[PDB]
Amino acid sequence: EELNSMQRYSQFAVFRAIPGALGSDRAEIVAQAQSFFDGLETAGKVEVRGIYDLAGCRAEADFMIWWIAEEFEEIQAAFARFRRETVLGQVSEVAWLGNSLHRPAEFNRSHLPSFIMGEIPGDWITVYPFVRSYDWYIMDPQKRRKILAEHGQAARDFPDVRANTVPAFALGDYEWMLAFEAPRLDRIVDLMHKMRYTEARLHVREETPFFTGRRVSEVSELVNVLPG
Amino acid sequence: NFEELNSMQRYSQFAVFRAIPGALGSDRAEIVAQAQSFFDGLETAGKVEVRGIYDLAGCRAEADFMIWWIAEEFEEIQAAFARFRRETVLGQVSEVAWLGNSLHRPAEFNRSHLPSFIMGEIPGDWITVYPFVRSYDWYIMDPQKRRKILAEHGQAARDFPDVRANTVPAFALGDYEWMLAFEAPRLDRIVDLMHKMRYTEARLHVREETPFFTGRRVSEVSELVNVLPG
Amino acid sequence: MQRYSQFAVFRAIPGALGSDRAEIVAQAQSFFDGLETAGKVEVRGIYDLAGCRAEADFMIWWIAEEFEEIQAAFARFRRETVLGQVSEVAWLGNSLHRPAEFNRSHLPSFIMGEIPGDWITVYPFVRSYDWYIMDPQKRRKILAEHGQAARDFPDVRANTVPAFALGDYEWMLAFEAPRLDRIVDLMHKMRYTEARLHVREETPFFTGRRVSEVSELVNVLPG
Amino acid sequence: NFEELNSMQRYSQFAVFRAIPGALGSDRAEIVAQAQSFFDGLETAGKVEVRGIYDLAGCRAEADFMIWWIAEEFEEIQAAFARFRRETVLGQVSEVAWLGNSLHRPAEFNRSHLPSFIMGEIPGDWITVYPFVRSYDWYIMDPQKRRKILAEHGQAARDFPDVRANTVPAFALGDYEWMLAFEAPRLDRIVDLMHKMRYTEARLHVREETPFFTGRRVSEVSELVNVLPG
Amino acid sequence: LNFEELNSMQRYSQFAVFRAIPGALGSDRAEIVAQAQSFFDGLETAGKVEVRGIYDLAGCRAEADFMIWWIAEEFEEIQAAFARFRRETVLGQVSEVAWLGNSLHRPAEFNRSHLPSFIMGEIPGDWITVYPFVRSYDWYIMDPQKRRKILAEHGQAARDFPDVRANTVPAFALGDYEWMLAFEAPRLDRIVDLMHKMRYTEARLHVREETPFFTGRRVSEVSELVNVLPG
Repeated sequence: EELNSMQRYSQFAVFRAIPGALGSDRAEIVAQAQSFFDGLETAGKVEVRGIYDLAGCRAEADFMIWWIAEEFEEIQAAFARFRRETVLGQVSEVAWLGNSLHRPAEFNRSHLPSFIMGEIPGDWITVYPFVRSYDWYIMDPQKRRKILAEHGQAARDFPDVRANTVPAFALGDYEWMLAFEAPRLDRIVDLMHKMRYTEARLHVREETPFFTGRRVSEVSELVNVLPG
Repeated sequence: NFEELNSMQRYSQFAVFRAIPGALGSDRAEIVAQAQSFFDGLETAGKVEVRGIYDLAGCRAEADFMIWWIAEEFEEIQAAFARFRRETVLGQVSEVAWLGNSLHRPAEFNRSHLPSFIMGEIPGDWITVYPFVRSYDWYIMDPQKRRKILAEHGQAARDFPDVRANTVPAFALGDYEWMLAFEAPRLDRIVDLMHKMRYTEARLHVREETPFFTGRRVSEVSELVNVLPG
Repeated sequence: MQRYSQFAVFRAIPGALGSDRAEIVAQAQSFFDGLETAGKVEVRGIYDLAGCRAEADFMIWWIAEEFEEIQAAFARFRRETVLGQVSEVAWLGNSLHRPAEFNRSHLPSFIMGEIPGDWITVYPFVRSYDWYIMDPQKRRKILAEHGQAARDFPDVRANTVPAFALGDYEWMLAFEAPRLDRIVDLMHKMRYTEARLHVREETPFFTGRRVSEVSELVNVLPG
Repeated sequence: NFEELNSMQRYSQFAVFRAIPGALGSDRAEIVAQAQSFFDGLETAGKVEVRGIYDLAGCRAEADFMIWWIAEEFEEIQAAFARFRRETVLGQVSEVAWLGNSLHRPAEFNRSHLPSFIMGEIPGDWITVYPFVRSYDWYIMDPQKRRKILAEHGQAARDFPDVRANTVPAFALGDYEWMLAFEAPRLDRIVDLMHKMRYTEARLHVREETPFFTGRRVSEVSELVNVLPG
Repeated sequence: LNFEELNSMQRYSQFAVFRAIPGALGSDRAEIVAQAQSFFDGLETAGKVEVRGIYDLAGCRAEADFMIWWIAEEFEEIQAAFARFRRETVLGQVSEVAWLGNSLHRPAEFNRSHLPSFIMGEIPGDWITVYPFVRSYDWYIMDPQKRRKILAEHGQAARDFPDVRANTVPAFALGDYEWMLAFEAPRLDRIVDLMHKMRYTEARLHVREETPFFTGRRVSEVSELVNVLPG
């Protein structure tokens, strides 16, 4: 309805820790970061959907910020302020940025990202980019439509895993930004496994890197775990 | 004045830089003054024209800003590029992430298709830049068939006259066949154009189209330098 | 039985460890002894990867019922032990044990609680795009003939575990054996299978020798 | 028919270096003088022939200059390359980016096709260098069909006699099958030649052709050293 | 079947490629040389790791400078020697590991007279090129009669190069590759010409990966190599 119509950019900002930069005394670093995110939230323009602990997912990445705003300029500004004006940003390196812009789906305008639906973020997440085969969009539309319907049917064993599938064209190297949120990580793993049993898998060119981690309740929890 | 614009010799370079963490610091006043005077010197020398400086913040890891400049001779871009790196602290505290070089040529079939910069159009507020490589079979394809595919490609862009194209040969100036830049008043227009252009036969004749660089044109070297991470 | 398994591969930073390693070893052994105490994360092995590949030197194989327990242990190792502070993370191979598609007898060696092999080869795996939608009894048949191809190698123990969404891959594989040459020969014979026609990725490989305690590993490192 | 030039043994190396920012500094006159003495020492020993030194500034990220030198025995190039890195300050403040090695051989079909440097032609003011790898099926193709494709490929270059070709085997001297270098008075003629050569059937039998290195042949070391970042 | 003992022998083979660290060696290298020579003397004396060659790779490729080719009955013996070189000699401490190619000798699938130069005890070549190799996915499951034919044509294609000595050694599970390849010859131009001629074989339709290449010159003594490196 109005949710298909609305303008929202989404960014997954993945950061890596620099060994030795952070130190051991961190209470004031914690206090300053929560203040930063507190200030963002009151300002009403950038919505932080989650801060995630990616420890142990992959080499060269440690945490991720998922934030959302009507204007990309607002994400640019928050991204820069975080890096420039928080100790946490000063001591971390940008590892990967996953940018996207919400649009109505092609065939099923009732398919909406969970964050657009305003659903509570899930405790666990996996994020990755996606690139379709070269022939996918110029394919006969009703064949693409059937494949996507079969794709959809294969997912409804996972109503507890909420999908965010968002266009990413010209916001980086990719066609789509994908994010799956669930109460338990094993359901995200099983969903990806089951979704291999679909004809849509014949129309895939890229889907890495993956970022998977745990949504923290409090930035305290992330800071205290990073390498010093 | 189409035939004269088509025969013009103009090289175009997108110079993408990344800021070295820790190199800029808190005292950037002289860096900006020194960088502004470099770009002022470029204007008065009157041979390398800067179409824009762009803030790429938030686009990708490992790129922060980009210079788009144009010259009749590539050796003049070489001199300007080398001078920026060697004789300004901004160039000294930055590293080169990627260079996209190109030389304007007439289009193969439609000689009214010319780059926005060649037409002297005002540059757009937002830009996306990326290289391009066609399929191996694209150029030996029957020319009537390639002509028809390119005409359908163009028609697919009918709803986006506010997105101005710069499609420019890049052979032998790097690893690529074409340099592409799309300029628009708002970023969402570029995203929506790219998505719509997937719905074309031309898409079956592509090999490479990354890395992408997307950002915002700044009015002043001042505005860019003060965004950068220290 | 639910288990997450992680292969955490580290690279030694030459210059970072010195040859005052005695304190570093004792501190690292204390970390590991404490993990054993807590009873959540089981270390199957520490492995000397010296000479396998550039940019890797050692690997930890540990296992837990919940992934956040591994995140905590991995993070504590890098945060609270000098060995972790002076080492770089090279690569992480994560996986979650799931019952096999057709033959429910095929269980990973670590799930059976078998003794770990002296030698190990670990690598990630990605099947062809068409593998899972292939006709099912066709895939069953290929997988059975593939299993039959390892009959001469009962001393090599398999660990084939799903890795979907825990990184960039579909499966994590780990083969354990008393002699490295048995792993080499098993891999070679496994090439003679129809399954090889349905592969997209299988690197990087990490091959190495299981050590007795941390000291035996730390004393090898370039440091 | 060109027996002697086809028979001779010459190794050819393109050595591409990157400037290490911060290493070279502001004091360059003696670095220049020492580098010219190294190069004059090479001329006088008569084993290694320096065909050109090239300013690559602005071509690609992470490359800055290139030495093209030639010698009858590869160990002579190895020694000069090592001596440059070891015993000149310029070599000590530069980083090796890429090396393209080749060995001259007669052409498969047209024994009149010989590299520009083998024919003793004067080197061109502008150059593009890149490696090449053919399709897996190329060499086993029926020879008369490969010969026809290569004849048509040569015909496609006929309007560019000013762009001189160097197509040289590279098998086992690195990761590639051929080392290609095109030299010309004008960079724009190299771009146009590369564009035109896409219009051949040989393009259907290609696996790799990057990285590209493109730049301007200098007259003297001074012109290069003075543009590098300090 | 005149080679059954050599076919059954167990020998691992590693190509260890190093990169010099600019500014680390300095210009007085006499002590580093003597220390390195001592390290290699110790290996010869201990009798477990055979050094077949040390090679000057200057000018072959960016990011590599020299290579050690050594061989042992047990991989742990190479592991120890590799670690000790890095840990206990300044030359190993001032160099970076660029690349490692590991392999384990096995009888050939069809022609059991085809054995590596190093297994046959042949004098190592003055010039070498080393690279890893990965066949097409369909290579091993293909009908054996077909693979036999292709491999027989492949060996025949090398007929004019008896002076180029092959080492085609399984590398499965010792790294990212299927084979480790090394060709040794008295003249580098002979390796270039062999490699070019070997493109004219059906086997090339069954290739997936064959880089990086390391090509260089065998040095008589450690002194010769160290003196070449950047200070």
